[PDB]
Amino acid sequence: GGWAIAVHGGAGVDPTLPLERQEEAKQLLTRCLNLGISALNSNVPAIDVVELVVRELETDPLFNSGRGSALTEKGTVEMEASIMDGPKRRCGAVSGLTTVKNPISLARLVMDKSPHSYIAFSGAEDFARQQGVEVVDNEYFVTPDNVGMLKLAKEANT
Amino acid sequence: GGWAIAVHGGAGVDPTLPLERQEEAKQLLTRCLNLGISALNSNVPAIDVVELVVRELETDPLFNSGRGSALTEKGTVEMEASIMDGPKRRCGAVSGLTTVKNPISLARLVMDKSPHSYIAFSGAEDFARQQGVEVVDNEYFVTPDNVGMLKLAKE
Amino acid sequence: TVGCVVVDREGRCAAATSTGGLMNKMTGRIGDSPLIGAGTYACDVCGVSCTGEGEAIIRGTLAREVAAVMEYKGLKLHQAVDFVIKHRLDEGKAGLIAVSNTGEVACGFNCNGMFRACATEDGFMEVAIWD
Amino acid sequence: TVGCVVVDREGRCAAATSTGGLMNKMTGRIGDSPLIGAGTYACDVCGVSCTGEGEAIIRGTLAREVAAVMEYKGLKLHQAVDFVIKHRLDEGKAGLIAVSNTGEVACGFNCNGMFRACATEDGFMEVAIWD
Ligand SMILES: [K+]
Ligand SMILES: [K+]
Ligand SMILES: [K+]
Ligand code: NA
Ligand code: NA
Ligand code: NA
Ligand code: NA
Repeated sequence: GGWAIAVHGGAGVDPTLPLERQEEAKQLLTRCLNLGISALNSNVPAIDVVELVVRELETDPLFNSGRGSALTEKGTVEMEASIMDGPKRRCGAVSGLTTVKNPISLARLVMDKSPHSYIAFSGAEDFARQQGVEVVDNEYFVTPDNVGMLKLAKEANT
Repeated sequence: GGWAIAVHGGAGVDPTLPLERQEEAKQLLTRCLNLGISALNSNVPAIDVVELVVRELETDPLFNSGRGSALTEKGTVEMEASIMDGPKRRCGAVSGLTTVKNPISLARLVMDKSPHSYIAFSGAEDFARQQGVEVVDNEYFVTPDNVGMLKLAKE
Repeated sequence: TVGCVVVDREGRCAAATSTGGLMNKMTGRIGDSPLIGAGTYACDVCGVSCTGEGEAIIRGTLAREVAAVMEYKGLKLHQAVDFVIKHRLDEGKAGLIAVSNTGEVACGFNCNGMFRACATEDGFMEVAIWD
Repeated sequence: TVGCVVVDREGRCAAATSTGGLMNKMTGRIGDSPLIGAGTYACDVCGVSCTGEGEAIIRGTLAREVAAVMEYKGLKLHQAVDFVIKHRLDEGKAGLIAVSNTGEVACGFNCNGMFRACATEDGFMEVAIWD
């Protein structure tokens, strides 16, 4: 065979999904898929392609990752991610990120540049800064829509 | 086919490990095995036995877990554990523990009492306190021996 | 949760998954997304990214399971994904996307819907939410 | 790293692993011990606890692998432990203990030593460090 790629924006979709949001989601999926296809046609390695595509999915506020992440009960964002390169089964993962613009790229750096495969919370925030990645205030990741839903989730918890 | 039990205190042991330490390690392993054997003979559930045995391993400063844990580069301790019950594949795990005396028991509580399967660092410390388990200063877990080994580790 | 799996022209597979986790979660809660073998796995023959109830994906080592079933039961990608979704998930709800080193791509899920898009070099392309 | 695996008179298997991790580790670094399927796994058929190089155990989902090789290849406990240790570690150095629901116990490791002790109701009992 030749190249193949899939992208996802999560399971658990409610069947009453508004058409308008269904269209936004397909348009985003298409954009991300095509971004990966473009890299694959340009002979970019698989490990670089999954990183570049998940970065786009992180940046767009629609799905639950990066900016647009679900909120904690405190109303803030704690993000996590993992990446794996198949040929030598190389792994990188991060949890508890609060300022890192693109969690998946920090997981990549754990894979390539740490003796460990998983770094989390304060140590992962330290590592991001040693590595010089883009970091921002947590409020950056928080969107009005998610504040709205957090409210609901809380009260629903009766 | 009857009960069965194994315990371990870690792989990769220095071949120049002295006889006295060898005996100490075997003595600890035996004490922990015997604790588990007695529980199994008393028909205690597998999930309760693994927890009680690992608690004894955590408490003893010999092996690398609980008090006697290896040290971070700052010379402090950060502990982690997981537990799994086979019949329904129920899971609990904890990382980033710095004040919780028996990490395996917090993993048990994540399994039994949390909607999540894994809680870590500050949130795990909060959870420990919500559950009322024993907590202590981090220095509690630091032993002179490990301070010395960390110094060697840093060359 | 979002993710991407890719096999390139060299037959190398990779997988990536990223998430904000569950709404209203308490600090420190870790789901399946950053856990190798649960939310993400890739090896010689496949790359897999999972999404859904963390509880089910972790206890079912779901991403590793696709690879284990390919390796040990000899199932090809599409049937291995079928097997994992059908036999490995109990009351739990999850889905996954996967590619094989031979250039196939698959998605499977046992809930109402899953946002995904898939493509192969020969020209197949699909963008789907529902069955 | 310390651990315990048990099968009880009812044939239920369980597993537990606890650690301080790697000496001189930087803060926030997470190893294989708290990762289900890597450091620790139990199911209908076995309970497993692993120890050694975190890198190798995580990437090979080693604890689940013992169970997968029993379930999917049909191997008995001792064969399955042998298979995983000899043929699913290459670079890596690790060891594991395991029980089966049929009441067997096994330990395997490919490094110099491993602190362990094993017992069965029928009277088998062993404490060891080296091979
Ligand atoms: K997103
Ligand atoms: K590494
Ligand atoms: K100990
Ligand atoms: Na986003
Ligand atoms: Na690494
Ligand atoms: Na200890
Ligand atoms: Na739980």
